[PDB]
Amino acid sequence: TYIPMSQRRSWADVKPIMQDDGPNPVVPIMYSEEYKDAMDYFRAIAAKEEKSERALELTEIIVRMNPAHYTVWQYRFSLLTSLNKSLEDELRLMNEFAVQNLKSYQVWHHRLLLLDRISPQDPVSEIEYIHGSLLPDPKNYHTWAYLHWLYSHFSTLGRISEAQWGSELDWCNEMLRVDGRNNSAWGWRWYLRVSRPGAETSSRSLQDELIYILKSIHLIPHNVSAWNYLRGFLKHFSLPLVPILPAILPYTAFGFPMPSDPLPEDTPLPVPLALEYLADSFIEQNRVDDAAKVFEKLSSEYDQMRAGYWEFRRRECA
Amino acid sequence: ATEFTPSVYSLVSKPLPSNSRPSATLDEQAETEDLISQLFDLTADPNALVSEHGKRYSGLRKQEHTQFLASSFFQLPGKFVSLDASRPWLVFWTVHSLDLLGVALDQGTKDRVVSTLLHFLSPKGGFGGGPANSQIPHLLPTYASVCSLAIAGNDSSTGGWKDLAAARQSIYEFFMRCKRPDGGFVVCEGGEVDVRGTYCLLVVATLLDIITPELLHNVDKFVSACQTYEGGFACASFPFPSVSEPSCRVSMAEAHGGYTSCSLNSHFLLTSVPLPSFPLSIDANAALRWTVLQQGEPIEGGGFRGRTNKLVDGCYSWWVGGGAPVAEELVRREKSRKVIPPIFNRVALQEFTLVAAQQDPGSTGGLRDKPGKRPDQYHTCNNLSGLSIAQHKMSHSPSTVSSNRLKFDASKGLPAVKPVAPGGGWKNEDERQNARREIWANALGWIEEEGGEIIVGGKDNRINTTTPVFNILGLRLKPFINYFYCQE
Ligand SMILES: CCCC[C@H]1CN(c2cccc(OC(F)(F)F)c2)C(=O)CN1Cc1cncn1Cc1ccc(F)cc1
Ligand SMILES: CC(C)=CCC/C(C)=C/CC/C(C)=C/COP(=O)(O)OP(=O)(O)O
Ligand SMILES: O=S(=O)(O)C[C@H](O)CNC1CCCCC1
Ligand SMILES: O=S(=O)(O)C[C@H](O)CNC1CCCCC1
Ligand SMILES: O=S(=O)(O)C[C@H](O)CNC1CCCCC1
Ligand SMILES: [Zn+2]
Repeated sequence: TYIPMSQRRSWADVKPIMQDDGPNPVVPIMYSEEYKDAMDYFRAIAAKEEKSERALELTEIIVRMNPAHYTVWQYRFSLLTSLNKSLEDELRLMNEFAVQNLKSYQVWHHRLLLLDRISPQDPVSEIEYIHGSLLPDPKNYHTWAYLHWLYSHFSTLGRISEAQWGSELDWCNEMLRVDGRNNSAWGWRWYLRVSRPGAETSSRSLQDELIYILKSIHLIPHNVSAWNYLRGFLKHFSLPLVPILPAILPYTAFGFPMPSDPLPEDTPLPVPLALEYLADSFIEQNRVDDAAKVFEKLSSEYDQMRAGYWEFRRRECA
Repeated sequence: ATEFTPSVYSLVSKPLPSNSRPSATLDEQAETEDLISQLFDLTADPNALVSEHGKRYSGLRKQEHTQFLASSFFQLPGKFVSLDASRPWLVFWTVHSLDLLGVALDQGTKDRVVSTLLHFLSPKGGFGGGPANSQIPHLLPTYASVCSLAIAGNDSSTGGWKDLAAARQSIYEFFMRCKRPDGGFVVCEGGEVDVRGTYCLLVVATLLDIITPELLHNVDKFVSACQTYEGGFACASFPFPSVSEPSCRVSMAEAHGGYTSCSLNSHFLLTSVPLPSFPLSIDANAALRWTVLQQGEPIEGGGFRGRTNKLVDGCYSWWVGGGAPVAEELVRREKSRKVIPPIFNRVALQEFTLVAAQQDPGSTGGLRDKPGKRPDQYHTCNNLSGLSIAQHKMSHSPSTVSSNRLKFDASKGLPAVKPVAPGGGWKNEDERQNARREIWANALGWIEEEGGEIIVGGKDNRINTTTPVFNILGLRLKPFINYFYCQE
C-alpha cells in the first residue's frame, strides 16, 4: 500500500509544489496518486536546484512511470554529472529499461550522452549490445540511428580499427541473409561500403559491390530494397546502366551474376522496377521514344497505382 | 480528373510475390494484406451511385470523429501519462482535426485553450510539453503550441497572439541556445538533434518574423545531407571534422516519411530566404520518386508506408502524401531552371482513409493506423490532414507570390530581434525588409487549384483544405502571420 511522500521522514524538509496549468486546463490527464506525488516533489527539487541522491532516486521513479518525460531525463543527467556518479552503472540500468519495455527518444538520447561522456577507448561492448538489442525489433529506427552515431563519433576519435569495420560488415551480411527485405540493414551496408569517410573506392570494391547487389536481386527479384540500392549505387558513382542490362532484361518480359535459368517460383513478370531500369537505360541511350513506350506500359498496365507519375515521366520524354 | 488515379476496386489485387524466399518482413506484409483486403471486400465501393446492400457504408463518420475528440475538453484516462510531456500535441491534434472536420469551438472553450497553452510558455523562451513550472521548453511543443494558438487564438487582449508577440525575443534566444555550429538544433537543453527540430523551429521563426542570418547558418547544409540513396531523408546527418566547417556530412539512418516530410518542408521554407548561395540544393527528382514509391498496392488499400519494406499506415497520408506537393514544386523549379496528371493516386488514398483508417461504425469513433489498431488523436489528425491533401489539389503559385510582394507593406512590423552576436543580423534595413517580404509572400503562396477537387464518395465526405508545409487551414495561417508582420 502506498505511503505518501509527505509521510516519509527522508522528505520532511521539502514543501511540494503543485502543477500550475491554471484553474480549468484543456487536455488534463487523470494522474495516479504515485505519479502526481512524485512530480509534486520533483517540482520542489528542481525549483531549489537540489542535486542529491534522493533527487536521483526520484527521477528514476518518475521516468519508470513516464519514459518520455524529457525534463526529468535532463535533470537526471545533470544529477549524474554533478554527483560524479558511475556512468557504467547507469548504462546497466538502461539495459534493464530496454528489457522492461521502457523506451522513447529520451532513453535513447540518454544512452548516447552516457557513451559520449564515458568516451571508452574501445566501444566494442556497446556495439555488441546494440547488435543483440535488435532481436525483438530488427528494424527499430532509433537503434539503427544510434549505431550510425556510435561508429561515426568513435571513428572521428580514431577508435574504430580495421578489424572492427570488417566484423561489422560480417554482421551486416548475416542480417541481410536472415531477412534480405530488411531495409534498415541495406541502409547500414551503404554506410559501411559507400558513405562513411574511410570507405575504400577502388576498381575491385566497385566490382565486389555490384556482384553483391546483383546476386541479391536474383535471390529476391521483387525486393524493392535491392533495386533502390542498385539505383543509388549506379547514380552515386556515375556508372552507366547499359553494360548491366543483360542481368536486368530477363525481369522485363559479361561476368556479373545472371538470373537463374528457370527463375524462382512465385516471380511474376515483368518486375516494375526492372522496367524503370530499362526506361532509364533507354534515356541514357537518348532513345526517348523507347523510354516513353516503357513508361506508358508502367502507367497503364504494370504499375497502375503510380499511373500519374509514370505518365509524367512519359511526357518528359517529349 | 481521375484518368490516372484508378480506384482500388478497379484494379486486380495480388499479394507481394515471395520469389520462394520467406522472411519475417514477408510474413508481416502478407498478414497485413489479408487484414486490409478483407475489410475492403466487406465495404461497398465508395464510387458507386447507390451503395450496395449488405456491405459496409464507407462515408466519413464526421460526428463520430467529433465525439472521439471531445474528451480533450473534459479529461483523458490515466494511461495518457505517456503523453504528459506532449500535451500541446494533444491540443493541436484536437483543434486542427476539428478545423478540418468543420466544427467550431465556442469562445469560452477557445479561451481555455489559449490560457492552458500560455501556462506552458517560459519567460526565458519557448513552450514546454506542459506547465512552465514543471517542464523545460522544447522545439516540438513550441510548434504545436504556436499552431494551436493560430487555430484557437485571436488578436484581442485575451487571444494569446499579443503574448506571443511579446515573447518574440525570448523565443528567438531559446532558438539560438538550441543552435549547433554544423546547422543542427537540439530539441531542448541536452536533447537530441534531428530534422524534426529544424522543421518545428523554421515554421515558428517564419510565422513570428524572427529569422536572422545567424539563426540560419549551415541549416541548409545539415538538412541537405540527410537525403539518402533512396531519395527520402533520414533523421540527421553527422558532421565529420576537417582533421562549423566539416570535411563532409553523412546521413545517419533510413529514409523515413516523417523525416522526409520535415526535411522537404524545412528546405522549402529556406528557399524563401534571400541569402547568397542559399539554401544548398537537394535532389528533388529523387525525393519525388521516393515519395510516390511509398504508396501501397491495391491489396493494401493504397495507403502510404513510412519506409521501404515496412507496412502501410494511415498517419503517413500526411507525412508522405503531404510532402508530395512540396517535392512537386521543387521539381518544377528545377525544370524551369533548366529551360498535368496527379503525382500520386489521389483516389486510392481517399479510399484507404474512408474504408480502412476509420474506426468501425457505432463505436468510439476516431481514425487509426490500420485495421486492428485502436484509434488515437495522432492518427485522427494525420489521417485527416492527408485526406485533405488528396481531396484538394495544392500548388505553390508564382503569380500569387508576386501579388503578395506587390501588397506587402515593409513600413509595418514588430521590433526587429536583437541578434546574440554583434554581426548576426541582416546587413541593413533594405536587406531585412527584402527578407521579410520574401518570407511572408512565399508563406502565403499555397493555393487550391480551381477544378482540381476530387471528393471520393460524394461531397458529404469533403473536409477543409490544409496548407502544405504548415499543416493549418489557410484561413488560420493568413490572419496569424499577418498579425506578426503587421499586414492587413
Ligand atoms: C497517441 C500515440 C501516438 C504515438 C505515435 C506518435 N508519436 C508522437 C508523440 C508525441 C509527439 C509527436 O509529434 C508528431 F510526430 F508530430 F506527431 C509524435 C510517438 O512518439 C510514437 N508514434 C507511434 C507511431 C504511430 N504511427 C507511426 N508511429 C511512429 C512515430 C514515431 C515517432 C513520432 F514522433 C511519430 C510517429
Ligand atoms: C513535426 C514532427 C515531430 C514530425 C515527426 C514525424 C514522424 C512520423 C516521425 C517518425 C519517427 C520514427 C522513429 C518512426 C519509426 O517508428 P515505427 O518503427 O514505430 O513505425 P514504421 O514501421 O512505420 O517506420
Ligand atoms: O456516422 S456519423 O455521421 O458520424 C453519426 C452517426 O451516423 C449517428 N447516426 C444517428 C442515428 C439516429 C438518427 C441520427 C443519426
Ligand atoms: O524563468 S524561467 O527560466 O523562464 C521558468 C523557470 O525556469 C521554470 N522552469 C521549470 C522549473 C521546474 C522544473 C522544470 C522547469
Ligand atoms: O453532393 S453529392 O456528391 O452529389 C451526393 C451527396 O453528398 C451524398 N451524401 C450521402 C447522402 C445520403 C446520406 C449519406 C451521404
Ligand atoms: Zn501511424
